[PDB]
Amino acid sequence: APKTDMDNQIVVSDYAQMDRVLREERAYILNLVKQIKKTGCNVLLIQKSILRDALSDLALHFLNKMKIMVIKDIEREDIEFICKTIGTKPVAHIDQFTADMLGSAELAEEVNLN
Amino acid sequence: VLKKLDEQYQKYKFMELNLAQKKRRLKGQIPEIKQTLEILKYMQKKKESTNSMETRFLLADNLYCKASVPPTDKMCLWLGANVMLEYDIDEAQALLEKNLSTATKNLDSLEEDLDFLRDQFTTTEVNMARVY
Amino acid sequence: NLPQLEMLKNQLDQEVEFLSTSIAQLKVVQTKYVEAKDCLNVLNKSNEGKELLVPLTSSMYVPGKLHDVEHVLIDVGTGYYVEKTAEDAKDFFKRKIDFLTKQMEKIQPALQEKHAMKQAVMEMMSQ
Amino acid sequence: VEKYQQLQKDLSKSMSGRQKLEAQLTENNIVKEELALLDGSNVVFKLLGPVLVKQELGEARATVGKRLDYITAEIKRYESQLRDLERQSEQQRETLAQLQQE
Amino acid sequence: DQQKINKFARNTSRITELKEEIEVKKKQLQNLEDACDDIMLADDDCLMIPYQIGDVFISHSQEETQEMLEEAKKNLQEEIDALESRVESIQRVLADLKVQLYAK
Amino acid sequence: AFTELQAKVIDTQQKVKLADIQIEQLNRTKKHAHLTDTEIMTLVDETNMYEGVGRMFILQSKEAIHSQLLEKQKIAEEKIKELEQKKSYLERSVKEAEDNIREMLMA
Amino acid sequence: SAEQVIAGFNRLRQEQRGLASKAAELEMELNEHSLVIDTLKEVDETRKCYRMVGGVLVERTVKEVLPALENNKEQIQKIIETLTQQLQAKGKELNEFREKHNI
Repeated sequence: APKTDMDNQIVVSDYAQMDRVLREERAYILNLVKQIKKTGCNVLLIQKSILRDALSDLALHFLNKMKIMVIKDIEREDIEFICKTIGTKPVAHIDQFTADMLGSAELAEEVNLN
Repeated sequence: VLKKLDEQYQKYKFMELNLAQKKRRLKGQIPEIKQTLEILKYMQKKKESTNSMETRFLLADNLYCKASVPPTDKMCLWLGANVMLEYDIDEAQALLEKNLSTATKNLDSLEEDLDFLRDQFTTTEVNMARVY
Repeated sequence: NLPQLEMLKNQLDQEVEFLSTSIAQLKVVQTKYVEAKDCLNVLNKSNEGKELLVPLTSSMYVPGKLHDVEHVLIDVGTGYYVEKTAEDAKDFFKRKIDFLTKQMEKIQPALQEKHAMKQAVMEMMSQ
Repeated sequence: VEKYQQLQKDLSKSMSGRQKLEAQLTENNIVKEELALLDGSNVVFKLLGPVLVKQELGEARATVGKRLDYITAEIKRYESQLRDLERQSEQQRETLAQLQQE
Repeated sequence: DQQKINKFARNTSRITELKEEIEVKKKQLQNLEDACDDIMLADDDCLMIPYQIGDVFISHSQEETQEMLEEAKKNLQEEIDALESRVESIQRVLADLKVQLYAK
Repeated sequence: AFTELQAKVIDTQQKVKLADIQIEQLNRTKKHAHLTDTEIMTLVDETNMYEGVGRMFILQSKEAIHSQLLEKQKIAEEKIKELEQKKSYLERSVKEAEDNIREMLMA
Repeated sequence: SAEQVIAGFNRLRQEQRGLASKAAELEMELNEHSLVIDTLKEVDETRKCYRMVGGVLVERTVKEVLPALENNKEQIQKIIETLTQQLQAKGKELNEFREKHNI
């Protein structure tokens, strides 16, 4: 969830408010993560935690565990070559995040080999 | 005469204090018994054994202990009033579904009568402080 | 002279009972760390595979056979849950039995000055 | 005028809401020792909100640290709510009670 | 005396009587889903996520816990907009009693 | 003087009445312990008899109850002695210290 | 002198406070028993019946629990009115012994 002083949207200055803060901070970690597999994804291109504000691992772990292929912190110029050459269309946003603007990789593999 | 109002004053004092208790007793009971329906229904696998799932024993106020729930197929239900009965899978559902309807109905009539009751109490309460 | 020492005797008798109030409930919660410690014995001692009744919720109990006597709770956090060894819990129960017992003997001496000062207020009045 | 007492209420009301969670403040450090008094011998969970949630010992003191963040701050709230609400009460004694005499 | 005030005090009492109940409906649904707050961040569905039902639990993935909780939330949110119908109803009849008291 | 009187009388008062609820409960427990065994054994047969010191109630043998009520009624029989003695003797020092309170006050 | 003046109020402030909440405490058990005779007796009783206190649970016959339940509710209905009669008598001498202090 978008950053101010932290990676998540959680900044706790009160518990009476924290119960009240509990309510709406539960989504972003769930939704966009699930939205990845709601549209469905076998892969995920993600720019770097420096290139993108914060990447919740607690969200990305469940996002990984949804058995999408996450490349977290991936370089943009490969993404560029991914976008144009193999046709993974730009998603900068949820308005732009669909199953279609996703490239379809006849195979995608994390390779420790070679 | 002072004799007319104090009869209302003392009786409306006893009944307004009594009915609001059962009005509140019928108040808290409506969600509670219903939640126990659903808790039971979560636990019930109908035409099967209820509560075959995980459990943590409640030993006393400060303590839990992990265990496995599944019993012979019955559910003990807390009545109050120094009485509890055994209840089976449906016999738990039989009493429990039933008390949801009863506790729901008896409030508003007890409330609406209490509404005019304290309308009788406070109205009488005004004239008594006049004389004495 | 007399009424001024009357109402102050009246007020200090609340200080009597308020500390008498703060000690009394403190013994209950003491004993429910006992009662939790108490139930942990009967549980641990009995057996595995025999029926129980532990409260399901209001209006119901949930029965079942006992297993895992050693996995326990010591109430902590906000209601945060922990497991300990069954002997770890008894001590923490007893530790929480040991704690509340001292505030009792902390309250009673402060409960005493509320009597004597009250009586000292009465003493000038009566005498 | 009630502007004494509503404030005296606002005084007296949050006086306890402050001091209420010192118990769960203590309990959040108690579990941390219970997390220390275990090496993982007995798995720790969390109840705030109904369901049971498995928690790593690191996640545990992260949770009870959250649960310490679910406590410490609501204790810190009141001390200012003590003063004005007796004072502005006394200041409403210096206004509304002054409003009465004139 | 007057016959209005004791009836005039009836709607006022049922205002906050009914109005406050939405809070505990929120706070539960608020706190009921804290059970969801805790589960996806730490402890995902690689393990089991039990949904507490009374004294016993139903163990299942990250998902079914956020489901069986949602229905405990879902049933609770319906009475919110069902009660606010009667909550907002009781205040205006009070104002309707505020009209005819000034004459008597 | 009334300065020292309030401390002496309350201390010994809470010493004696301790041993009282200490002794009298043991007898009443024992006396009430006779009831539950007669309550279960009145049934011709029962498949469920639960024992607990709290909101947990576990299935256990009816034979284990009488022996659990054996030493219990034996220990409750043992403790009463000094619990009468700590009541009987410590009853003295509270009233003896409470005597000069009102009578010197009434005078 | 002023001794019973300070005692009488203090006596009647303590016990009437103590007997203030004892009147309706049974009346909720009255409500609880009037509830159970309405809720429990409405469902069938063929079932093994329990008398429960905090510590221990007793196994009982379906018949044997009946003399315990309603006699309590009647024991409830009986002594709620008499203790309340004793409260109003305290309130008179309490106010009697309060005014001498607040004079």
